[PDB]
Amino acid sequence: IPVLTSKKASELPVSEVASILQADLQNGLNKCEVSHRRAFHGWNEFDISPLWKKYISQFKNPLIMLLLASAVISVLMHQFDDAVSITVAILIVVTVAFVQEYRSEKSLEELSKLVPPECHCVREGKLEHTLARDLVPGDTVCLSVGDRVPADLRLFEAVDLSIDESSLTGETTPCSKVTAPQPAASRSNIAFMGTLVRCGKAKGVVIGTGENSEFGEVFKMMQAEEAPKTPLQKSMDLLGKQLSFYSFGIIGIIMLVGWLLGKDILEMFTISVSLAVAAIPEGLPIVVTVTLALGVMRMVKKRAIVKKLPIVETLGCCNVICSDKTGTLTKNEMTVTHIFTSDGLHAEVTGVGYNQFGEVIVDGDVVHGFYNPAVSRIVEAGCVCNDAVIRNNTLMGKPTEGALIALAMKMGLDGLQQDYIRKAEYPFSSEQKWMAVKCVHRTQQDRPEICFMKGAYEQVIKYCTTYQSKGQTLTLTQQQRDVYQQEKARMGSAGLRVLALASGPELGQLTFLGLVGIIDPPRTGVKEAVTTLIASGVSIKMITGDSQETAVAIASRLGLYSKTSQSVSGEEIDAMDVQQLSQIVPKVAVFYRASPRHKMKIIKSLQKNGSVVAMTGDGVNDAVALKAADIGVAMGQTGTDVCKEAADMILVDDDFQTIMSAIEEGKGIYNNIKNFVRFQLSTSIAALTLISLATLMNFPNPLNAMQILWINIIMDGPPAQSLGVEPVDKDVIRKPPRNWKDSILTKNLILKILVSSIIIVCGTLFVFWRELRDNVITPRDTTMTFTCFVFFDMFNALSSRSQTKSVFEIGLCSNRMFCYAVLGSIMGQLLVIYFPPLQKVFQTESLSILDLLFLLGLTSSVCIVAEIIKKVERSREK
Amino acid sequence: QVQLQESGGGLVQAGGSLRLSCAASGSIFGADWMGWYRQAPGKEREFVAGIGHGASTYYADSVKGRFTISRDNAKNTVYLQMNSLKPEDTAVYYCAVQYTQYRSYDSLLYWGQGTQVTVSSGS
Ligand SMILES: Nc1ncnc2c1ncn2[C@@H]1O[C@H](COP(=O)(O)OP(=O)(O)CP(=O)(O)O)[C@@H](O)[C@H]1O
Ligand SMILES: [Ca+2]
Repeated sequence: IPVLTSKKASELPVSEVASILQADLQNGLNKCEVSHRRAFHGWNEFDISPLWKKYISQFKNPLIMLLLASAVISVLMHQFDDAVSITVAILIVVTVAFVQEYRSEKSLEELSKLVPPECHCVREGKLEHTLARDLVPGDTVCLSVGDRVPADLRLFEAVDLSIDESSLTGETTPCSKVTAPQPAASRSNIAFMGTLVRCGKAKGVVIGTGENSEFGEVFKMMQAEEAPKTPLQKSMDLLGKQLSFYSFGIIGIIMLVGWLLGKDILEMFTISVSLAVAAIPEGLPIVVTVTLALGVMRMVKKRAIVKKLPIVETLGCCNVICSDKTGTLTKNEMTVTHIFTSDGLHAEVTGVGYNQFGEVIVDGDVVHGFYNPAVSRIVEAGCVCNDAVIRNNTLMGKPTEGALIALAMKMGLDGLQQDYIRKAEYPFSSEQKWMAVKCVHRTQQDRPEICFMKGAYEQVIKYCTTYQSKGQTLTLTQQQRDVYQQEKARMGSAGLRVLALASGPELGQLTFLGLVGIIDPPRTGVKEAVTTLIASGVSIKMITGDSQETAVAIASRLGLYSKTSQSVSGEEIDAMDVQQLSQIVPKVAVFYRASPRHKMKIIKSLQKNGSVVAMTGDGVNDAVALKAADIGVAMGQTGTDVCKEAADMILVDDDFQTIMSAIEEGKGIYNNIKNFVRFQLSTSIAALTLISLATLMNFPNPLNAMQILWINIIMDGPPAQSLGVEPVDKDVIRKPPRNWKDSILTKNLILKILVSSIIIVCGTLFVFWRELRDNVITPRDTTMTFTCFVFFDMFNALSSRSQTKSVFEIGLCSNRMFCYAVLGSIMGQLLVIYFPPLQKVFQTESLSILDLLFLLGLTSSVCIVAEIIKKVERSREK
Repeated sequence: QVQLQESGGGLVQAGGSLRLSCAASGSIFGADWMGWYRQAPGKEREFVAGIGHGASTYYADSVKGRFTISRDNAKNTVYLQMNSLKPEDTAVYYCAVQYTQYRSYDSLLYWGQGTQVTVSSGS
């Protein structure tokens, strides 16, 4: 089949468009006709989308640039070993960050492949769920509500399609699609790929595949966009710049003191360059990137797709989770089970699912066809007034419409959908809360147009002037309204979604036939996750458009609505401006009868109170709320493609505890970054204080430049990036949600930093004095001082793994990367002491076993002090 | 409350004969509807076989003519016999019972834990 342009296919009529593609409009192409056009045209992907460029990309990090400048200066001053050491440090930190980023991106790609784009395609006469990639031209694709168009289609059936094209055209207003050919962007019959179906149903024939799509260049350029830097990454780059600049000032003070007081200028320059490389947090942006990437991988292994990286930082700060009852807190497997007619009879509908199986029983007697008139008109309105179909036991439209269709097929009144010809349709909006169609009968065209309306009880009864009683139409009376409201509240209190139905001539003069109770069971595992998130201090709220009784009963069953809890309507939200809404909104647990405008108002009011809202709603109309929230969560398995396109994060298995896990890794990210910050800052302050005291008090320098560069490799390389790998605990399950502000340098953290630095400096200077008592500066002195500082740093790294828990509690072997890095640093120090060329380049000398034992015992004191402070603080908090 | 326990599921070859039973703790007399439902990955829950109030037997379109369903109040267990089963219609099987209902609106829909049946291609 030759490829056809969309404009030509728009001018041309549908019949010939099917002919050129040899398309079967009803049965669809079988596998044989699919295979040939697949071989000719190819698969539907945009063909195929440099690793060395990504490796090079890391070097514009300003701290890495400062280290490169220091290495260049070392090269200029003929310092071979210094330049090699600095370059090795840069290469190892860059390699760590690059490997972590690559692994996270590959895992994210695998998870994205685990959720492929799909569509409803009829091929063998059976409507199946086929991937958008498998489409070949001429295939027949059925478009439902909240569907992303899989390929460029020519719609031969379109009753009330309304498709938004904001991503492609740039206009937010959806455009109606009509199946009539368009003679001579303006294609009102071609459904372009990449747009989303806001409303209505359709069936079309695909006219494009691969690069033949008319508007595929925007999606091509879309992949070439690069994700901007995360706000945490920006703030931690700023923090590293502050730390490097303060250390630069201190090092300049050291160098000026050395020059004015009198020392070797070249030696002071080498020490200054080595100290600048030391105290610059070259591993801080790298550890932030590693923590973010590792959190992405962990929540990928939790079956959650992270579309945007700055969400992982924000899930830790989340404190309120606002969800929808339909599709999020309930499995959305909707079913009509109770009918209350306008007369007063009660009908029980058995069976569950979007099928014809089950019967309507009235007073113990099965009712089919037109045995009971009022139930028959109820079922007829519920069948005709929809835009949903049930084909091959699969639903197309909204589940609440499919429940009515299944009820009609249960009663055998499905053929009444075809008997009525729709000429006027009032499109559903959640603000309206009702829908209506004006139809005429096929067999009796002489009969006047009759309008069917279904919706919320208040909106429907606002348009009803009459009602049915025993088969005759009477004027609607007030006690009839009272008993209808009482029965509606009675079904809603049992967890039934109540739909009111009216059939009559024109609008505003209809007959109220009664109500149907639609059972929507709650989603499994939501109650336990609500309990866990409440125990975590993360409040959970329900925002709905459904009635008070249904929302309250569902929330009571889940557990987010206690006996002493408040529920507020959308109209009360309208009556409350910013000041009252901001104070009432934490008290309310259930928001019912709220339009998406009211949902967005609730999100804005909760965000105004310093809260991080994580909206987990579904629905083709609830997407401005998902984009407006700080975090937008959707359901991968059972969710509209509109939400999954709008969501920031997608749950693959549709599990509410996964949001809790995302919050826990969000907290663990900041915990690990605090660990790195405290370790690096303590050892950097220790080294800076040692050199400052040596220059001020005229002692020989305890450390030389190559020793300071090895101390850099320890303090910013693998021994310190291992602390960003440190696993999450269970305390973050009970920990109060972190403030959205960074506040990285806690006063307690700074106090423990200064404590660790003070013990390290004092012990190292004590060893220096112990071997300097003889007044001869033998390089055994320098090697004892160097080993003392390195072992002090190793014990400081052991201490810095967890701020609160004791080292025995978390486990010495819990962090394998930390153990490997500690062993590597110990081996490197042993080589520096015991390998004669390394001894020559580091100006060291061999040591005795007893001297090493003394150094180990002395350096254990910083770990002992840290453990004592940890135990004291833990006992004080209890 | 009557509890439902499922049994009889297991590994079978294509074209063989299989048995299935959901037993009830109480007497199944007033139940106006009782059925079975396949749950399989990538698809929704589908009706298999059931009976209703007026002793009328309901079979799914893709299942009709192969599955035989019966009940007995003496052994209070609903039983299913499958013949000529194919590898492509295997899933996990759930038993559902609904009761008649008046002043409340709560659904008396009782489900079983489910028994998993796997069928592979013949070799
Ligand atoms: N197809 C349909 N035809 C008529 N009324 C419908 C309808 N689908 C939903 N409604 C009614 O519209 C009202 C408002 O629904 P809305 O779209 O605002 O949220 P919702 O109730 O559909 C899902 P949720 O409550 O989880 O937000 C409800 O009372 C519902 O019964
Ligand atoms: Ca450094």
